[PDB]
This record gives sequence, structure tokens and C-alpha cells, in this order.
Amino acid sequence: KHHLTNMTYGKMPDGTWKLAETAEEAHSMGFTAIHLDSMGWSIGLGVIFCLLFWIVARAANAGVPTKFQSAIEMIIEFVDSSVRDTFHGKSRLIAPLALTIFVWIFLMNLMDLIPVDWIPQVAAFVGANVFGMDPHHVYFKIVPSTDPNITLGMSLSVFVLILFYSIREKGVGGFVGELALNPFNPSNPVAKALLIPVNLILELVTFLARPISLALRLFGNMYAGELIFILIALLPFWIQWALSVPWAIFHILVITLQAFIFMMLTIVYLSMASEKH
Amino acid sequence: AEEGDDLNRTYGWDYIYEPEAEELLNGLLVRYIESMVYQGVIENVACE
Amino acid sequence: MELTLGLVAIASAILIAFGALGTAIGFGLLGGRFLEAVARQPELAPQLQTRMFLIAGLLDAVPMIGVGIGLFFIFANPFV
Amino acid sequence: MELTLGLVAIASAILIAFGALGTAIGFGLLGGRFLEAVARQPELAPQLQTRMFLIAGLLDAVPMIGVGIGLFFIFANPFV
Amino acid sequence: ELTLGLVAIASAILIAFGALGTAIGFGLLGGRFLEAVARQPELAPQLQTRMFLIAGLLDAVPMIGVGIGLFFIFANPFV
Amino acid sequence: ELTLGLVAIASAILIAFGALGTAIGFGLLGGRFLEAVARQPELAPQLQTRMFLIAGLLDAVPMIGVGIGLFFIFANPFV
Amino acid sequence: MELTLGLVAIASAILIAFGALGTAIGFGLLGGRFLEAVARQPELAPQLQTRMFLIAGLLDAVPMIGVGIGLFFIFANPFV
Amino acid sequence: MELTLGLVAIASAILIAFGALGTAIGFGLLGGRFLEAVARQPELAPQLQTRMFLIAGLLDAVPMIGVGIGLFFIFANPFV
Amino acid sequence: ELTLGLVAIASAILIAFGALGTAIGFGLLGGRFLEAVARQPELAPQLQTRMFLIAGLLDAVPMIGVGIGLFFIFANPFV
Amino acid sequence: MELTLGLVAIASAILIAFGALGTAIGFGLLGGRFLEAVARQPELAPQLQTRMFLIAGLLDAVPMIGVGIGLFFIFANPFV
Amino acid sequence: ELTLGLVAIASAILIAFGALGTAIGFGLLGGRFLEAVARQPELAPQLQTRMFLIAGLLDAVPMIGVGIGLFFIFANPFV
Amino acid sequence: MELTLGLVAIASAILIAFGALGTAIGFGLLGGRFLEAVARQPELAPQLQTRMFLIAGLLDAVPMIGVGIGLFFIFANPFV
Amino acid sequence: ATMQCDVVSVKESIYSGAVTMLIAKGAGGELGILPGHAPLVTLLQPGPIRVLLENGTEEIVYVSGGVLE
Amino acid sequence: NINLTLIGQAIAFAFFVAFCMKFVWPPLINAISERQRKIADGLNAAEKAKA
Amino acid sequence: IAFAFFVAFCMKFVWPPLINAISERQRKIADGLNAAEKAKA
Repeated sequence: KHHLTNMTYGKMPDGTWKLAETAEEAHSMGFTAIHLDSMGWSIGLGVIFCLLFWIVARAANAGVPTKFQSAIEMIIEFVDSSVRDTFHGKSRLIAPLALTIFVWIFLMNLMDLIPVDWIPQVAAFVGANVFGMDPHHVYFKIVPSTDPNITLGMSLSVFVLILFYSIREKGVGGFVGELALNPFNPSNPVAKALLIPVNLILELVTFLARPISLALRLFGNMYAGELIFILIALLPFWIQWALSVPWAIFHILVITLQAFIFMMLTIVYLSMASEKH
Repeated sequence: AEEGDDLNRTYGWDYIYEPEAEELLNGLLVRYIESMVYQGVIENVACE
Repeated sequence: MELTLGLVAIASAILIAFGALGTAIGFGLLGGRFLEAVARQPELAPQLQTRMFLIAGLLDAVPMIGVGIGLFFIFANPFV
Repeated sequence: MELTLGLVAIASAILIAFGALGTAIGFGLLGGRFLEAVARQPELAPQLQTRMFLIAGLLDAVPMIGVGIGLFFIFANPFV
Repeated sequence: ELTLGLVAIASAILIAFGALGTAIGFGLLGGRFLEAVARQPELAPQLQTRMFLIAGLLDAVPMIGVGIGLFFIFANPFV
Repeated sequence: ELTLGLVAIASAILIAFGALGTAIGFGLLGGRFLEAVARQPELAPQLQTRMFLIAGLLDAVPMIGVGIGLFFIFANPFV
Repeated sequence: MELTLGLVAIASAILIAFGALGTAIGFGLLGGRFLEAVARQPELAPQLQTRMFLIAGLLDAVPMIGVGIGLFFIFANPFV
Repeated sequence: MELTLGLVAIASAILIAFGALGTAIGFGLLGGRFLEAVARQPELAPQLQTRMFLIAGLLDAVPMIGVGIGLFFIFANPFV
Repeated sequence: ELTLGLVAIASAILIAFGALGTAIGFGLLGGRFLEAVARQPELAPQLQTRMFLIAGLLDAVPMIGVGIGLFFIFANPFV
Repeated sequence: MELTLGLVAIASAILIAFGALGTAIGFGLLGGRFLEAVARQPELAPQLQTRMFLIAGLLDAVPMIGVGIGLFFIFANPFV
Repeated sequence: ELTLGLVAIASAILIAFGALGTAIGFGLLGGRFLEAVARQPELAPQLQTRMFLIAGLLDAVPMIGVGIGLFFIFANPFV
Repeated sequence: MELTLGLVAIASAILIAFGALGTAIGFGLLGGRFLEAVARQPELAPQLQTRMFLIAGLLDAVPMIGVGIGLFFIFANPFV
Repeated sequence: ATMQCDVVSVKESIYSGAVTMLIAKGAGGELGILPGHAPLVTLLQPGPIRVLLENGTEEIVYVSGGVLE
Repeated sequence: NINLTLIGQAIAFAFFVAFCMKFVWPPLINAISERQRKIADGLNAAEKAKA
Repeated sequence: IAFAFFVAFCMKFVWPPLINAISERQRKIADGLNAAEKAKA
């Protein structure tokens, strides 16, 4: 049992499933590489979803929609209303950007609602097919979305958007500078200790740990979900199998609010980027 | 009364209610009714 | 070393509980005042709840951060 | 040995007791504000109570998380 | 020796913080309920019903901590 | 030795927390009560009824902690 | 014996010190609210003081118990 | 024994400083509402101050006792 | 050996205090925010904007502490 | 010896620290309402600030005593 | 060895503890500013002037704690 | 001797941190109410700022003493 | 500065014109009023109300029941 | 072992589907129907206006 | 690695979704036109 627990734990924390920078792909102990061999699953899900959208994007629908296109219309109407009412005076085609990032993170965290054991169970047949059976049980499978590497990728992608749209209006003068909270204070030791470090750390903190916190808070929520699953998996005979259900739906609501507020924060950050400094 | 006026002039501000809305409203009702009675009496005088 | 592990367990417990208290206070204040406000203005409840969830999201980031990193050290402890 | 056992037992006590404190007092303030509000408008008791429970559910997530972690650690600690 | 005292003090701080929290919540609820009854003495039946209903929400895990302290005092693992 | 001081400290913590919570919450409650009286001295009888009600609704777990301290002081295990 | 006697001294300090905060802070709350109420209606000062002395006499009884435990220990108690 | 001397030093710091803190808290609590009342009601500010003094002595009694125990132990810490 | 555990503990404390600071400053701001907006729902966006700027004004040194703590978690001076 | 040196130095540090904390809290809570009232009516400021200084000096006394004990040990602890 | 770990602990306490205090102060400040601008959306400019002034004057001694912590981080005294 | 160095670092951290926090909490208290006052009635802003500075200087004094004691422990080395 | 302040009984007006400083005793406490003051409504208590004029002198007007805005 | 977990998980899933349909789908269908009916009413208003 | 990935993913997709929105917005205009038309008559 606890053998099985640790054998599961081999899978989750460090991702990049079967990455090997001149190393092994099924070792769970390489601990030395730079490849992210787990992003592809998230990327493929995003691509297949964006094509699922493209099916209706290449289409023009104006009459009476069925359930599919009806829901499509309410969704797109709400997202366009939100992006529009939030901010304005800005035409560089960002509303689709927010829509896309929101719905992708939506689906990405949604897909993690399955029992943890079923990914390695379905993968065990491929393991019998290729790359071993029990040395796969420790860490050889591709993992669904729990890897903070992916989250880090979204964080810095949005950060790149932030930097580029801050210089959208050539705010380079305001981008290099900042509004210092104070130039100095009396007790001239204080003045010296304030002049150099303080406003610099002020300017730095205005942007740095915000996307970092975004990504690793996603990781915290989603990792928390998976670990709750694994812990409830103890004694599935005399249990009523009702430990999860309340917390599970709560965390579902959490995921919804996650995606929503992340895209909200995207909106406010792009507003500040569209605001001169 | 005044169904289309006096709701425009209230900007993003409100009169602060040092008393509860209830008692101040009651005093307003009292005084406003008495004022109308007064004016009607004066009008009756003029008609006379 | 195992007592160092106990140190780690204590630190994680600190973070998780103590940020949980952060949430327990913030969300409670928001709930109380929100109920009072919506009582004052029972008509525009949609936008009220909208901005309410806005604030709720803005609130509990860092405490949940501490919870997550604490559990991470509980299981993926650096320098076990 | 004994030191680690005491460490984890104290950690569990921290989590559960401290979260219990927070949730208890949070309920106190929340209910006080809810009663104060509903006193103004008895007409909206149903919807107001609906939102009351809607947020009461928001409160208790990580308290229960800590309760579960402490209970399991009571049953089986990590770092055996 | 050490484990005994450590478990005992864990239970003690458990129940002490529980008493603290339940008293604080009692006061918090009480003040505003008194305020409301001062405003609405007439609905005091229904208000009091809601009062005790929400008080039922209050002190679940405090009593849980008290019971866990009793468990530690009487019989608990790792002793 | 160590267990003795641990038990004494734990009992002191229990009673100290009980006293702190009682005093603080109880004082807040009395303040709101006198506030309500200043609102309406006429409902003071019913208000006092509620007072003794909620006082009896506030003192239980503190007295439990008092009993815990007494049990520790007079005769308790882990000594 | 030095260990446990010093710990008992710490414990008595806790006893009396918590009694001190409870009395001081609770009576400060009482004073603030009392002065507010009496200024609201200076006429009913007699009944106000009536209820206030009643509730205050009901107040510090448990602080009195803690201080009395300290007195028991300082005069003579078990474990010493 | 000198370890117990450090213990007593810690306990004394506890009692005296902690009671000072409580006294400050209670003083501010009373003072805020006292000040507001006398500002709004200067004509009766006299008997307001009368009640305020009436309760000022009621406030510090337990803190006074705690400080007294601390200073007595400073002079002569019993359980020598 | 234990000073690595000391580094871990200190980083944890940095994180934990930044957590309460953020979580309770946010609580206060949200309370007052919802309080105010109900008066002038029409004036919501301006207040919202100011509130966002305040939230930014709130959280700087908490991320400073958490960043330095995580740096010490990974890059360890004072071993 | 060294251990007792640290014991007494830490105890003195605590005595000064809690005194500073409590004093700051007291002045802040005083000043809030003082500013509020003096804003309300610019007339009664003289006796207003008179009672303000009265109670402010009334407050920090025990903190000043803790400060005195700390500096007492600073010149020389009444102990080894 | 112990010295470096304890120095790290002390710097961590400094930074985190101060950051929490700065957070609570900014909480009160921003809440009051928000309510003020809610009642008078007009005097916002000079009110924010006061706001930045008072906040810039707010951090000085927690800033000192930060400076001491960083001085420890680069070249700690009492090595 | 390393014990003494750690203890003095701890004492200096205490002295600086708690005093800084006194400054922080008091400054928040003053700032909220001063902002309130200047908002309600902007005309008194000069005298309001005067009172604000008067109380600000009065408050932070003892925390400055703690800061100076920290510096005195840092550069000068008592008990070392 | 100056605020346009008007005092009026139900029958007819009593005072009108700019005023600089208003001192009354509201439904709650006494207050001081200067132009630019927040929007507020208060219940007049019986007694005289005294206000400071642009000339540097101060008017006083008695009230027995009424409301103030 | 594995099957014991699967059976409980499947029970959870069945409850998921049943309760989620029950408590969530009527509002969605209602929204869809309202959208369609308002569009149709606007259309009919168009033809009758031309008439 | 993900940064260029995602920015390139969205950029050479960024136009068609907005191009879609014109249909909806002009559609609403037709409904508005129906209301105005009913009023003039």
C-alpha cells in the first residue's frame, strides 16, 4: 500500500515525463535536464480546442442555434461584454487574447478532475506494450496537468505580453522610470538607506512576483486537488466513498474562479500597460 | 410627485442621515403636510 | 536530521493553519459586510456578487501559496 | 524518535485548534452582521440566507483541509 | 516521558484555544442579536430561532478539539 | 520533572485562555447590552432575560477548561 | 527541580498576566460603550451604572479565579 | 539555579510588560469614546469625567496586582 | 546540520507573515469597498480603479519577503 | 554564565519592546478619536487637548516602569 | 554554524513581521481613502496627494528593519 | 561564545522589529482617521496636519529608543 | 469661503445670502460648517443657530423645531 | 484493491451526473429558450411593422 | 520555452475571432432598427 503510495509519488511532483537531456527517460532519478516533456499534452489540448472553436469561427451563425451554438453564443457574448466594459480606447486586438487564455486555462484545470489512478492504469497497457510494467509504475507515464512548469509558461507568456504592450505606446520613458513612493526621509542615515535601495525595489516589485504568484497559486490549487484525491484513496472498502464529493465540487468552483480571476487580472494588467506612466 | 426630476441631481453622493431615515422622514411628512394645509387655507382666503 | 524533518513539518503546519486563519478572517469580513450592503441595495445583486468574487479572488492568494508550499515540503521535501 | 513524535503531534494540534478558533469567531462576526442586516429587511430572509450559506461554504475550505491532514497524521504520520 | 507531556500540552492548547474561540463567537453573535432585538423585539421568536440555528454552525470543530483532547488524555497512539 | 512543569504550564494555559476569552467577549457583550438599554430602557427586563440566557450560553467551555485545570492540579496522569 | 519550579513560576506569570489583559481590555470596552451610551442619554445614568456594575461584577470573576490560582501556587500548591 | 534565575527574569518581563500593554489598551479604549462624548457634550463633560475616573481605578486593579507580584519577585522571587 | 532546517523554518515564517498581512489587508479593503460601492453603483469603475491601485500599494514587501525566502530555499547562504 | 547573559539581555529587550509596542498603540488609539472630534468642532480644542495630555501621560506610566527596569538591568542586572 | 542559521532566522522575522505590519497599515489607509473618495469623488487629487504623503511617511522604521535584514544578508555582523 | 552571538542577534532583531511594528500600527491608526477628517472638512487641513505631526512625533519616540538600542547592540558589543 | 445659506420658516424666508461659518446643534452634536462641506441632512434642535458672515461679524437665528441641510 | 477504488469512483461519477443534470441544466435550457423566444419576437415585430 | 510557443499560438490566430464579432454587433443593430422603425410610423 504505502509502497503503492510512494510508487505514485514517483509520478507527480517533477514533470517533463520522459525528458532526458543526455539522460534516461524512465529513471525518476535523473534530476538533471532542461527539457519539459509534459507541455505537449497541454499544447495539444489547447490546439484541439482552438480548432473546435474554429469549426464555428469559420462558420457564420445568426438564426436559431442548437444547444451547442446557443451556448457558444452566450459564452462569447459574455466574454466580449466583459472585455469591452472593463477597459476601452485600446484597439490592438487583445479581447480575443483574454478570451483564449481564459478558456484554455479553464479546460486545462477542468481536465484534471479524473481519479489519479486511471492515467497509470490505462498507461500500464502501453507499458506492457513498451517501456516496462512496474518500472513504469514508479515514474514513466505522461502526467495530466499538474506540472508548475506549464503554469510558469503561462505566467511568463503573459509577462511578455505585459512588456510588449507597455511599450505598445512607447512608454519606454515611463517603463524605465517609476513613480517612487519617496525620494528620502530625514535622519540622513535613513536618507542614504532609502535613496538607493527603496525606490528600486519598489519599481521591481510592481511587476515581478505577480505572474509568478499567479502561476504557483494555480499550481497550489491543482496540486492540492490531486493530493486530496490520493489521500482519499485510502481504504476504498469500508469508506462510504463520500470524503471527496463536497470538497471536489468546492474545488471545481475554485477552478472556475481561478480561470476567471486570472483573465480579470490580465485585463487590469493590460489596462495599466495601456495607461501611461 | 416629481416622478422625473430630482433623481438626476443626486450624483455619486448621498445626504448623510444623522438620524435614522424613519424619524427624519416622519418629521418631513409632518411638516410637508402642514405646509400644504397652510397654503390651501391661504388659497381659500383668496377665493373668499 | 529527522528532527530537521520535524522542523519542516512544523513549518508547513505553521503556514497552512496560519494562512487558513488569514482566509477565515478576510472571507468572514467580506461576507458580513456584503450581506449588509446587499441588504441596503437589494436590487443590483448581480454586479454586487460580481465584484464580491473579484475581491475574494484578490484576497486568498498568498495564504493558499503558503499552504501549497508547506504540503510540497511535507511530501517533496527539499533535502529530506 | 520521541522528539519527532512530539513535533508532529504538536503540529496537528496547531492546525486543528487554530483553524477551529478562526472558523468559530468568523461565524460569530458573520452571523452578527447577517442578523443586523436582516433586522432591517425581514422580507429578504430567503435570498439573504441563501447568500449567507453561499459564503459560509466559502469560509470552511482550508479549515477542513487542516482537519483532514491532522486526522490522517494522527492515524499515520509522514516521515516514518 | 516527553511524548506524554507533549501530547498532553497539545490537547491542552487545543481545548484552551477552542474555549477562546467559542467565547469570542458567543460575544460577537450576541451583541448584534441584542441590537436586532432592540430594533425588532416582535420577531424575537424567529430571530432567536435563526440565532440558535447559526449558533449550531459555530462550535462544531471546537467540540471536536475538546473530544480529541479527551482521546489523548484517555487513550491515543504513539504513547 | 519535565512532565511536571509541562502539566503545570498546560493547566495555566487552559485557565488563562478561558479567563481571557470570557473577559473579552463578555465585556463586548455587556457593552452592546448597555448600548441597547440606552436605546430602549423599557425592554430592559426582556433584555436582561436574554443577558442571563446568553451568559449561560457563553460560560460552558470556560468552566470545562476550569475543570481540566482542577483535574490536572488534584489528580491527573502523565505525572 | 529547578526546571519544574521555574516552569511553575512561568505558569503563575501566565495566570496573573492573562487575568490582567482580560480585566484591562474588557473594562476598556465596557468604558467606551458605557460612555457612548450615557452621553446618548445622560438622564438614565442611574440605570446605566446599575447594569454596568452588575455586568462588571459578573465579569472579572474568572480573572479572579486565575489570580486565586496564582495565589494558591505562590502560598502553597502541589507540584512544588 | 541561575537557569531558574533566567526563568524568573522571563516571567517578570512577561508580567510587567504585558500588564503595561493591557493598561495601554484599556486606557485607549476608554479614552476614544470619552473624548468623543465630551466633545459632543461639553456641558456634561464634568460628570462624564467623574464616571471616567470612577472606572479608571476599576481598570488597573488587577494589572496593579500583577505588577506588584512582579516587583515583589524582583525584590524576592519566592520558591528560591 | 540543523541550520538547513533553520533556513527552511525562516523562509516558512517569511511566507506565513506575508500571508496574513496580504489576507487581512485585503479583507479590510474589500469590506470597505463593498460598503462604499452600494451607495453609488454608477461610480463603480472609478472606485474599482482606485482599489486596484491600493491593492498594488498593499502587497510589495510581502512579495519581497516571500521572494527572499524562496531564494534562501534554493540558493542557500548562511549555511 | 553566557547562557544567563543572554537570558538577561533578552529579558531586557522584551521589557523595552512590549513597552514601546503598548505605548505606540495607546497613542494611536488616542489620536484617532482626538483628530475626529477636533475636526468635528474647532472650539473645545483647549480642554480637549488638556484631557488628551492628561490621559496620555496617564497611559505610558507602567511602560515607563518597564523601561526603567530594563535600563536598571542595563546599568547592572540585580542578579548574576 | 548555529550563528548563521539564527541570524537568518532573525532577518526573516524582521522582514516578514514588518511586512505584515505594513500590510495592515496600508489596509486601514486604503479603506479610509476608498470610503472618502466614495463620499466626495471630487477632492480626489489632493486626497491622493495626502495619501501618497502619509504612506511614504508610513514605512520608515519597517524600512529600517528591512535595511538591517539586508545588511545581515550581505555581511552579517556577529559572524 | 557562538551562543552569545546568536542571542545578541536575536535581541537586536526583537528590539528593532517590535518597535517598527508599534510605529506601523500607530501610523495606520493615525492615517485612517486623519484622512477621514481631511475628507469630511478639507478647510481644516493645515491645523489637522499640525495635530497629525504633533501626535506622530509623540508616538514614535519610544520605538526610536528601541532602534537606538538595537544600533548600540550592533556597533557596540555589550555582553560580548 | 462663502456658501449660499438660506433660513426659511414654512410661512416665508427669514435669512438668505452667502455665509462663511455655520455653528449649530444638530439632531446629534454641534457641528461647524464651511463651504465645500459634505452633503448632509440634520434635524434642528430648539434654540438659536449662529452663523459667521463675510463681514467678520456673526448672525444668530432662533429655531423651535425644523430641519437642516 | 483497484476494483474497490473503481466501484466507489463510479458511484461518485453517477451521483455527479445525476445531481448536476438535476440542479444545473434547467436554468441553462431556460436561458437558451428565452434567447430564442426574444429573437423570434423581434423578428415577428419586424414583419408586422413592415405590414 | 513556453513563452514563444504561446505568443506565436495566439498571434497568428488573433484576427479571425474579432472579425467574427462584427456580425453579432451589426445583428443587434438590426434588432434596434426594428424598434425604431416601429416607433416612426
